[PDB]
Amino acid sequence: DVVMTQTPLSLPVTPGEPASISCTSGQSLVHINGNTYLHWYLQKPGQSPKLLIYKVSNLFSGVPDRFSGSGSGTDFTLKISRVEAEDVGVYFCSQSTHFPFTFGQGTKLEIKRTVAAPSVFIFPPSDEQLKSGTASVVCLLNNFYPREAKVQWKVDNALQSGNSQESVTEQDSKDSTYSLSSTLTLSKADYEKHKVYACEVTHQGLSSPVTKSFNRGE
Amino acid sequence: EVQLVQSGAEVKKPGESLKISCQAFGYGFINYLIEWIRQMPGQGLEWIGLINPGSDYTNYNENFKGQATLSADKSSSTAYLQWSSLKASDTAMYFCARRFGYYGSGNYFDYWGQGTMVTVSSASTKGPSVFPLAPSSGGTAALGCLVKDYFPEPVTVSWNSGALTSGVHTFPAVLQSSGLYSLSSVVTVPSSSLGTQTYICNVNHKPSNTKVDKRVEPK
Ligand SMILES: CCCCC/C=C\C/C=C\CCCCCCCC(=O)OC[C@@H](O)COP(=O)(O)O
Repeated sequence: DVVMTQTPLSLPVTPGEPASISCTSGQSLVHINGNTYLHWYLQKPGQSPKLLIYKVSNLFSGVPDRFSGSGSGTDFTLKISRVEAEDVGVYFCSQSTHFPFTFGQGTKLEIKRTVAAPSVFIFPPSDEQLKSGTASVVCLLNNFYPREAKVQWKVDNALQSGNSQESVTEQDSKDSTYSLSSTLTLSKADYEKHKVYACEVTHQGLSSPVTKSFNRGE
Repeated sequence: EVQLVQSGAEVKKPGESLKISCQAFGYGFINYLIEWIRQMPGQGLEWIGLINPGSDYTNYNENFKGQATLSADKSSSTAYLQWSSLKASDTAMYFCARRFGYYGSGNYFDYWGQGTMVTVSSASTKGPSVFPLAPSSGGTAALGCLVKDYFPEPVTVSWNSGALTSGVHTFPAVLQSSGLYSLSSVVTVPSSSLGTQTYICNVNHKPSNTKVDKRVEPK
């Protein structure tokens, strides 16, 4: 199977600047018929991929000329001469020279903005949840940039692992920030026999790690 | 215009089998080259196979021969994907697509179906429980709802019956070890409004006919 390698995995771009995405194939994409069937797609979230460029350099109908493709044999490049907000999403290279058809793993293109620190908020479990037999503690990191964020849970100062789950929103279209929720999940039992529940956040916009705590039962 | 319409979202148990359809609206189905491609959430594209309905020709991803069967009914212009012995790791969005014609034809298309979501799991349909993430201590306050232990995806969440959208963040779900899903929906508001404005989250989980409004109040 022809392996397709894309770099970079992640590309923050500032509207106005040129961007460059690279695709390397483990074997030549030049067909026995002479043509090179390397194509570029852009996929926006919750949508299917859209064809941007076929056979290295040909613009698919409707695609603006600020997109250009180049390269040859095993080495391919997608360029955007001036990026726009609309260009945001995951770029995939695709080959159709050799069976089975293969795809690169994707390059995420996101908007680059100034460093913005999260607002951190912490929510103890509700009385309603505790009656059910479970305790979910939730830590929220709000409207921050860039995505790189470290969230650590401390229960009575013991570092937790394996009992929390994180998810992160898509980049907001108007302010270009991310948000994140971390959920600590415990049994009511395991919950009640501790006092301090703490969410410690590390991030580029914080001089030093910020903690948000509650002492169980307020 | 040509259009591809795929059948509805599937929920199956490990070891079971599925059969999803991809219907074509166009002239000359028999000269189509129909591809199937799947995508696990957050992940890359995996090429399954290609079929030419007008001939015997199928090409398969070797990794899926044995599970995947491509086929097509020329009388109804429908292509099919069969998958046997489903595994949990087969959970994905499944697309059919028409991208190429024969080599040398000059043809490039970009026809994709809307995708068929396949969830393979040992779990059973269950409505969520809805718990409040209550605000506390004239700046800005945060509040939310916890939407816990439901199956399968999706759920929808609005605030004040859709009248509130600014400052709302509804997080993608996470699959818990229980086989159930869990997400939060949060919103930031001025702390001065906490005594005046009522805040209610409207959680709708169609697969189980659950509809819940949870009031989120201070303290
Ligand atoms: C009904 C009689 C059948 C005719 C026999 C021909 C082919 C055998 C059947 C199926 C094999 C289909 C595999 C083709 C895969 C094509 C992949 C691909 O990149 O397309 C590119 C073409 O659209 C255009 O190429 P080009 O003109 O730009 O060079």
